[PDB]
Amino acid sequence: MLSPADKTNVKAAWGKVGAHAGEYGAEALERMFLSFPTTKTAFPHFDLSHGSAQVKGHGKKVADALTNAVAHVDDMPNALSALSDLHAHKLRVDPVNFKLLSHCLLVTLAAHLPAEFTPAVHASLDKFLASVSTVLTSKYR
Amino acid sequence: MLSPADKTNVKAAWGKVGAHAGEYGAEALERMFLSFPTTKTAFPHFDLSHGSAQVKGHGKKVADALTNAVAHVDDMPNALSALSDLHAHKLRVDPVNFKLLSHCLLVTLAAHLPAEFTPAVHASLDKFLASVSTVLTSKYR
Amino acid sequence: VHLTPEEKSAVTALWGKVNVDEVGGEALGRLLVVYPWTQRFFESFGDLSTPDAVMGNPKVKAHGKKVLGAFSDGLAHLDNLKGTFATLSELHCDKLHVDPENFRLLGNVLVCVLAHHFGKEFTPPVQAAYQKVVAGVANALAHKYH
Amino acid sequence: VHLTPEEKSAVTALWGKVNVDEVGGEALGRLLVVYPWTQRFFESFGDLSTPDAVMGNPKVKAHGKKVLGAFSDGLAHLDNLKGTFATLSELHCDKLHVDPENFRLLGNVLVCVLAHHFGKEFTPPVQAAYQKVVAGVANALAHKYH
Ligand code: HEM
Ligand code: HEM
Ligand code: HEM
Ligand code: HEM
Repeated sequence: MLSPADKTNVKAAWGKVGAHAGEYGAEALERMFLSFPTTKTAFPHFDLSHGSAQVKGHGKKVADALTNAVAHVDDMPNALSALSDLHAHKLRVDPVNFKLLSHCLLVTLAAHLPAEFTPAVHASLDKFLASVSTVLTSKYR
Repeated sequence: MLSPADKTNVKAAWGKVGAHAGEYGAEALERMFLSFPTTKTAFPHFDLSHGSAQVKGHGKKVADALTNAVAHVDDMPNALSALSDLHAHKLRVDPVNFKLLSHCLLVTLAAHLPAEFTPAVHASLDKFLASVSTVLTSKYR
Repeated sequence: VHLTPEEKSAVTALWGKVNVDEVGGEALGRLLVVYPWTQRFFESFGDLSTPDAVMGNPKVKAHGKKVLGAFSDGLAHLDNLKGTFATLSELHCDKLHVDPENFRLLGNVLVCVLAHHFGKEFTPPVQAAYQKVVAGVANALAHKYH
Repeated sequence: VHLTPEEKSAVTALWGKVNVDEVGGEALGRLLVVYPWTQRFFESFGDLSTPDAVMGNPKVKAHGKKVLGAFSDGLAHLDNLKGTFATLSELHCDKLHVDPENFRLLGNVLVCVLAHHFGKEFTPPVQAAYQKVVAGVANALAHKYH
């Protein structure tokens, strides 16, 4: 459960991201594929090489979705309803993978936000990404 | 989310358990400790040998709680309030152990309920036990 | 995998009573039922929309026999699972694109199915030994992923 | 753990610039703040109820130097982590009763502290090399659990 402090913290950190949101999404994906190679099994159609437009493209879509979640942080389940249906019934990615991409997003943020990534903010962002994950996997069975 | 079918299946399976609830709880712990030895680090004050009084007593408490949860399936966060509090703020067992004990409870139920442990019912129990774990760890942070 | 000679014997003695054909279909079928997202790899098999459809599907039953027959061979070589499953590991990574978490889930479903089949004979120590086996097989099947 | 030669160079190069004391204390404090249940092992350290309290506790800072100093010594023995950490593994199991999952969570926290501190120099390949190292250290600390 996010507390108001958590929400505050996420809105601030994500705001400093701004227009780079898509760029970070892409770097997180690339970090995930190199660090946790089993995650490539979920993108067998993608060119996964460094600089891949497919990767950059998909990174932008992930980032835009997170941007929407932060805006609708009090009502994420209806806000992400199309995504959660799509993940549960079409994509069917294994749920452990969500934890991996989340760790990688956190690493990406930390590498870009020296000043804003304090322990408190790190804790809120971890809870935030865990809630998103939980929403995205809520309709799997 | 538990469907009405899930709730019916769980209620039927647990009813069959009936008066053996405590015996099954102790068995599940013993299965857990021998299959997943890291779980013993949560019980350093216990005598863990086969048939110990502490394991038998703890298995009955565990089982009683699950029985209460079944009876309050539509109202579990409230029914398990004291237990969520206790685990989150005093015991603090890592969340990963709840799936280990959940597996062991399912194995135990399988070993005791030949006619009832159909695929549909297996699915319902697994969902139910994941829901209970979710509630028990819901106040960890 | 490190099992004791008393664990190895307990494993082999039970397995001799297993009809791998029956058990294989049941294990694969339950996997698809309990954990619906695994159905993604089996679209070519036809209808898997309900439990009855899955458990009745002849391709699921046939596939389960292959998987468990391959598991059964692996029990003869507990000391070198890596070697026995090397080709299969590469196949599951490079051709089938199967997330190795699925091997773990299948392992756990198999244990439930054995417990169901054998009842009180599937004692805590016997279960402990099969948990080591199934983890060993999953790690061996994941070893060539890259 | 097997690291390729460029991985070993990357790992050693970044580490030569790390101040263990400081990094140690941050990694352990962030652990205690992000995953508060890990606070159970350190009741004797004092009040750990707010981030500020945790990050400025001298007993957290000290233990964090101890932990990362041992980790440091392991970097020098990447080809035999199991041996190097066997006595510590036994201690953590038999005396401290620490669940090995905690070693995994500390490793990931450490990765985020390295990224925070080194910025763009903590590249995706460098991260990947450190992820192998932290998993290998966690597996070594967990190996003697029984
Ligand atoms: C932070 C959590 C995640 C969010 C917010 C997210 C969001 C999205 C979005 C917005 C799309 C595009 C849907 C569309 O284009 O209409 C998508 C698709 C997809 N996602 Fe997720 N995703 C997440 C995690 C994951 C993870 C963990 C995986 C597995 C590793 C995954 C695998 C996929 C795949 C394979 C697609 C389809 C890509 C394509 O073919 O273009 N996603 N996701
Ligand atoms: C099925 C989910 C679980 C339920 C329903 C459950 C329920 C309970 C109950 C009823 C108690 C006794 C509380 C009292 O003193 O009144 C308890 C205590 C405890 N639980 Fe949980 N528990 C669950 C899972 C776990 C897990 C996975 C662990 C860690 C492996 C764990 C560790 C403990 C410990 C160490 C105690 C204290 C025992 C003592 O000191 O006497 N529990 N639990
Ligand atoms: C004990 C673990 C497993 C073993 C030993 C195993 C073994 C096998 C074998 C022997 C084949 C046939 C290879 C060939 O000659 O083409 C196969 C194919 C296959 N396996 Fe695995 N398997 C395991 C688990 C899994 C699971 C968990 C999944 C997915 C959830 C999976 C998905 C597949 C698929 C999709 C095929 C191809 C089927 C086709 O021809 O359409 N396997 N496996
Ligand atoms: C990188 C992994 C870790 C390493 C290398 C490590 C290393 C050490 C060392 C060298 C000691 C001193 C042992 C002695 O007195 O002889 C120690 C003690 C201890 N560690 Fe670990 N540690 C690790 C992770 C953890 C974490 C994750 C936890 C729990 C969150 C933990 C809990 C403790 C505790 C409670 C002590 C005893 C403290 C005391 O007596 O003041 N350790 N560790």
